[PDB]
Amino acid sequence: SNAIAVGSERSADGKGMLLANPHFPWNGAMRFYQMHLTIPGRLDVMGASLPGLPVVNIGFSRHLAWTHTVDTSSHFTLYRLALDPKDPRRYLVDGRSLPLEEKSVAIEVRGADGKLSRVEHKVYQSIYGPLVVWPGKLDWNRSEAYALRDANLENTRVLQQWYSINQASDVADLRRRVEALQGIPWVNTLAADEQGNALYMNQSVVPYLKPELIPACAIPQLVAEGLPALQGQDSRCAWSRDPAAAQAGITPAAQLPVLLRRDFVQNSNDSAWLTNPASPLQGFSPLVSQEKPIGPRARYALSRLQGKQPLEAKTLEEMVTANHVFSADQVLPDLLRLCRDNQGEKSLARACAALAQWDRGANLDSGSGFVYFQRFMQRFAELDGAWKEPFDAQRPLDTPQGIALDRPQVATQVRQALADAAAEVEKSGIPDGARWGDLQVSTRGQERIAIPGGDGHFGVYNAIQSVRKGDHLEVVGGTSYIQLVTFPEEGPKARGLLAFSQSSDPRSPHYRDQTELFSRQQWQTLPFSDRQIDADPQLQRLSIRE
Amino acid sequence: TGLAADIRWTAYGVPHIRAKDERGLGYGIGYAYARDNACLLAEEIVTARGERARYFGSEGKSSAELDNLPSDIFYAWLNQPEALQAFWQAQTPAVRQLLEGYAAGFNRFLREADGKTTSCLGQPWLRAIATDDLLRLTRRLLVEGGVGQFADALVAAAPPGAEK
Ligand SMILES: CCCCCCCCCC(=O)CC(=O)O
Repeated sequence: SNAIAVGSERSADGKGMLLANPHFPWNGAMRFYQMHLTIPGRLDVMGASLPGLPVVNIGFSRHLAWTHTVDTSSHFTLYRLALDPKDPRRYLVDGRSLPLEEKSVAIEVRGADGKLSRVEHKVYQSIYGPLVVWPGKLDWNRSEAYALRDANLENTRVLQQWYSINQASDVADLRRRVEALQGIPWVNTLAADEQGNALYMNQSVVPYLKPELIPACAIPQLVAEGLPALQGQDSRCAWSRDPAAAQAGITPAAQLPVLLRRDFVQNSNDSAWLTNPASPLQGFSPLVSQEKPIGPRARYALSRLQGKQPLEAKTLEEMVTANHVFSADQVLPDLLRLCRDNQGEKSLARACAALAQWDRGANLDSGSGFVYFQRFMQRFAELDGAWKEPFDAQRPLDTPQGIALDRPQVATQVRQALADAAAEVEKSGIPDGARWGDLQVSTRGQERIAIPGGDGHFGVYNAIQSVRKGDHLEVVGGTSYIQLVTFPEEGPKARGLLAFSQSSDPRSPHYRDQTELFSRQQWQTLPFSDRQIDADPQLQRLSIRE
Repeated sequence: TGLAADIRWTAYGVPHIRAKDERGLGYGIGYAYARDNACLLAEEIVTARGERARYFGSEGKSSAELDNLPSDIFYAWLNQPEALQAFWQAQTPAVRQLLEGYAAGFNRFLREADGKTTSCLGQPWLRAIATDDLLRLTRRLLVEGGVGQFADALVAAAPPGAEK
């Protein structure tokens, strides 16, 4: 997901502006749906929501627009259990042997004969939560097991929280409402208001441990690998209680990252750290936010956002619709140098030609160079010390950069990687004349619609994830609900689309209508005022009661 | 009863729901959503109820790409009656009303559906929903940043035997 909030110091009109570009599945339980909700006099909000929720999840109102992105904070902890040496179904806390709880569930299964059979399954639970097994990493043997405590199991506040957000007036009010309730499960919140405030909040439900406890309570080897793992044999490693937290054992709102500015804030699923590089967010718990290298989507955004020039709505729109493969900026110049250095090699000819002719985009008309670049990058990712300039904490926006072609070892391995990538592309069906939009599609009935965009890991802001299905790459997730909001005098101006269309049902008039528009990158008005709604020549109305 | 909504749809089938209270508002939402996505909600509710294997057998998967039986075990564990009731008891009157209205509006559409925009008409899993079903969906989403990512791992957790 991407989000950019622009404030009065940087917007072309001196007001607030928000780009909402969540990246989510194109099917299933997290498929966004647009709606506008009004209880005249006290609620008036429009945006998109997840299936089954009677609230707007990402949206806007008279003076406010807000969106979300998945955060890097931990929303659970694993607990390594020290098992009772006499009994692997018992575990030690402060040297005392406790029994695991056994909770049985029964499931009905429809068989080959069409009849139902009952299957009973035992779920083992500790004081922390259920046990979990990852064969070969988190086993349950005679020495140890792992339990999982999910902080959001106790978050009964989630629906109240979005309904409260739906009622928020401005950025200050939004912040109060989110900090008060702490019902946001696992996302950041970014927002802008008419007055020109830009807000970032890493305000979610996060397990709390006091600073002093972390060194002895963490499992060093597992934390090093990014897993929130704690010592489950010591009662002192229970989540800490703070009276200020809305829920026992979660981090109080005062200790979670918030940035309130008048220039910009952004996030593309990295930590709070470089939300705005002019004001780095630092000194938080490792469970909350760490100073880790930013992904290419954020690096791209920051390359467009930093500086003095006013940001227009069009600027933010085009950051999505350009389909720029930003990872190519770090790698492709040197790759092309290697290409020119090896013109005699027939195993590289097709790859090097395609890469040279490539517009560095994931547009419908982008050449096969994108496909070659993808397969190369997948192998490049696996190489050791191949960056000319490795990541520099002092230069977190401009590193890593370039290929260490200096090194004979790197040059060899990079050439081999390109050779291997070229072989894979050519082993596939795709002729070199084929363009990206000939490959990446979304199926609608028996037909296909070409879809622009590419994987977020390649730095395409318009992130689209696809899988091979039949002869094409079938879109599974990515750019979904798009909302670009500004605040001119008359009322909020919202522009966007729902990429996969309103209805998942092939019979619906609204099964592929916006998908055709997404293919052509033609965003539309999201009508909010009664004037806008009434101006729509497709307007239909139904009143219902029972 | 006490359920009433006014719905306007603009281009692309975007609903604009107007009502005097949360019950009415939910009524309009559930109805409009069902018009577009009744089958999708029905399927995800079967998932969140832990009933995939019951309707579809053990060879299929959920839309989260989990095997039906492990998925069912996970959701039966997650959405036990005591968990749903505690969750409900903790809801504000406004949220309860939104959910009550949503269920009623979805069900209203189902009563009237003739297949115009509903491809799964006549399937046994397309059926009236309850507020508990909406709680099941909510809880499923709630844990997507936590224990939901360990659904297979939870199902796989069994104590060791006598092995060397
Ligand atoms: C009951 C749990 C509700 C959680 C809703 C999740 C918020 C919706 C916005 C996003 O998800 C943004 C994203 O896709 O990254």
